[PDB]
Order: sequence, then structure tokens, then C-alpha cells
Amino acid sequence: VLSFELAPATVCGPKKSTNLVKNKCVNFNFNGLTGTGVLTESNKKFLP
Amino acid sequence: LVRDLPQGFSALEPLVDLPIGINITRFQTL
Repeated sequence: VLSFELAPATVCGPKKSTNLVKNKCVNFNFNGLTGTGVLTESNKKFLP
Repeated sequence: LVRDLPQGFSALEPLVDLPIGINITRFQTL
């Protein structure tokens, strides 16, 4: 018998990552970052 | 140096974030 409860929500089902298509005017979404534009490779050095 | 805090600039990197959610008012070291 299971009994769910409901505080920082922590347990829930997985997400399904789609494919990455670049060089095109697309609608992107990276963990909630929404927008429209063209994606391309970058040589920048983000911090870890 | 051992006497006091040295004069300089140093950032403090994040380590971890914990999803707890408990009220806190005081503390004490161990």
C-alpha cells in the first residue's frame, strides 16, 4: 500500500530529454529557460 | 599568518543546497 504526502517537493517522476537541433530558429527549453533563437557552438569558459 | 584575518580578496564558492524547510533561530558549534 502506497500513501503519497505533501515543504520542498523532492520525489517525482523523471523527465524525458529530447534531441538538440542547432543552426535553426527554434523554440528552446533548458530546465525552464524559454525563448526563440538560433543555437550555435560557443568557446566560452563557464565556471563549473 | 596566525594573528588576525589577512588583508585580501577571496570569493566563497557554493558547496551544496539542501531541500529541508525547517525554521531556524539559533545555533551552537560542536
